[PDB]
Amino acid sequence: SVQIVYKPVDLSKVTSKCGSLGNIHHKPGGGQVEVKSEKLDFKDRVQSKIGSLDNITHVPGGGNKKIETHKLTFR
Amino acid sequence: SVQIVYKPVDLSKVTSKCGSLGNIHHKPGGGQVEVKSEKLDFKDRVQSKIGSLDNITHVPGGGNKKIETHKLTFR
Amino acid sequence: SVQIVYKPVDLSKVTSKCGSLGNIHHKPGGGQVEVKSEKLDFKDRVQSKIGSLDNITHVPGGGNKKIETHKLTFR
Amino acid sequence: SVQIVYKPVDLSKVTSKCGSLGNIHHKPGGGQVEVKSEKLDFKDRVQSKIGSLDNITHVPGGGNKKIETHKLTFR
Amino acid sequence: SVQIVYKPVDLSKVTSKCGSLGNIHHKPGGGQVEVKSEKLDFKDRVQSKIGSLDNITHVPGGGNKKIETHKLTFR
Amino acid sequence: SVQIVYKPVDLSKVTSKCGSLGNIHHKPGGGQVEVKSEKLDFKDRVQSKIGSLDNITHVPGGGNKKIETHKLTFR
Repeated sequence: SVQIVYKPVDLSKVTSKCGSLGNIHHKPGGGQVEVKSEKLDFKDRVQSKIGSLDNITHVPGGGNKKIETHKLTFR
Repeated sequence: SVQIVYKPVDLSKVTSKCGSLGNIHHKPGGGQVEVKSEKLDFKDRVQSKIGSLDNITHVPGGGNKKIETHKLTFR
Repeated sequence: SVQIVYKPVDLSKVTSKCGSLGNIHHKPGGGQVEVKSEKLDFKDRVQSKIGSLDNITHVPGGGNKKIETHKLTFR
Repeated sequence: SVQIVYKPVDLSKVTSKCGSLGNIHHKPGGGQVEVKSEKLDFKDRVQSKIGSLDNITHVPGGGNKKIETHKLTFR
Repeated sequence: SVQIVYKPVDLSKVTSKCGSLGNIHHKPGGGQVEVKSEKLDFKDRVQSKIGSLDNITHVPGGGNKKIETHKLTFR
Repeated sequence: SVQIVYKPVDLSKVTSKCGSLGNIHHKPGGGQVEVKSEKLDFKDRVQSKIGSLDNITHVPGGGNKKIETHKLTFR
């Protein structure tokens, strides 16, 4: 006679922690900002940010992938 | 006789934490901003952001994918 | 005789936390903003944002996907 | 006997394509213009054109002339 | 007997293509212009053009002249 | 007897292509221009052109001339 017991057990973690996590920003101070522009001429696309204390987080990553195959064949 | 017990157990975790999490911004102070523009000429698309204490979080990622296949074949 | 017990158990978790979560912004101060424009000329699309203390969260991601296939074949 | 068959055949084409024909001006951007004049002294005819985007077609020519003669003389 | 069969045939093409034909001006950007004039003195004809983008086609030529004499003299 | 068959056949093409034909001007950007004049004294005809991107096609020529004669004389 044949007895087969198939009991794989998984308690695993797959985890990603991406970007800005758990930071403290105590009294951050942006300076005075002045932009004075005269007689400029642009022939193509202009992309402009003018600011002070600009705080930015960008996260295209951090994606988790788990693939798990279980197979049993008898005869 | 043939006895087959198929009892795989999954208690696993797949997790993503993406962008800005648990951060503390105590009294952030954006500075004064001045933009003076004269006689400018633009011949294509202009994208402009003028600000002060501009806080931005962008997350195209963080997507989790889990695939799980279970198979049993007898004779 | 043949006895087949197919009792796979899933208690797993798939979770995404994307964007801005649990952050604290205590008394944020946007600075004064001044935009002065004279004789400007634009010949294509203009996209302009003028502000102060601009808080923005954008999440195109964070999507979870779970695929689970169970198969049993006898003779 | 005398037989004269005068059957000249004309299928000729005389064609002129003068000036601007079939041109494509996709999004032409004539820049900004400023003209400032002070204490100017003139004593004869003044001809002045001021603009930003001038498309001009002048065609004193392109004329077609077709002179033809068919003289048949008998004795 | 005398037999004359005068059957000259003309399928000729005379063509002129003069000036600007079939050109593609994709996004031509004439830059910004400024003209500042003070205390100038003139004593004969003044001819002036001020612009940024000009597209000028001038065609005094391109004319066509076909001259054709058919003559048959019998005795 | 006398038989005269006069069958000259003309399929000639006379073609002129003068000036600018089939050119592609992809994104030509004329630079910015400034003209400053003070106390100038003129005493004869003044001709002035000011611009940033001037496309000029001038065609006094390109004209076609086709002179032809078909003379048949019998006795």
